[PDB]
Amino acid sequence: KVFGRCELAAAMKRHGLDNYRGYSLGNWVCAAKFESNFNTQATNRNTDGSTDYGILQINSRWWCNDGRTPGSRNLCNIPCSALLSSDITASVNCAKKIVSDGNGMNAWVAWRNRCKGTDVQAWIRGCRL
Ligand SMILES: [Cl-]
Ligand SMILES: [Cl-]
Ligand code: NA
Repeated sequence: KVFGRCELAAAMKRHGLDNYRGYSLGNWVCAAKFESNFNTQATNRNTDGSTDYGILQINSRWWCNDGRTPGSRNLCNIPCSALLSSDITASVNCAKKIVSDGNGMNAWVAWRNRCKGTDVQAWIRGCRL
């Protein structure tokens, strides 16, 4: 599923991401835009043989099991394919664990490089929340 900007903002707000660990909704929408272009089916292979999955590009070395990242952990306790669903519940629940692990949203390279320090509220402007 390819979300619209406001559709995703509303879905994320319902799942508890607005101000989760102090990150306003605009941060999460900005990260999803540049991580996956709002596409739940996005996958990208990393150099080290791990793969990033879904709308927030969650990495198989630490967070989900894809059966092909040797010596990886599965801290979110899910198969990585669950992160590609049109239902973002699995992605959001895993993201809450990642952002709580000490490094905040710096875990997402695109957030660090393209959202951090910008006017992220622009990403929810005009939406009905
Ligand atoms: Cl915001
Ligand atoms: Cl933080
Ligand atoms: Na894994």
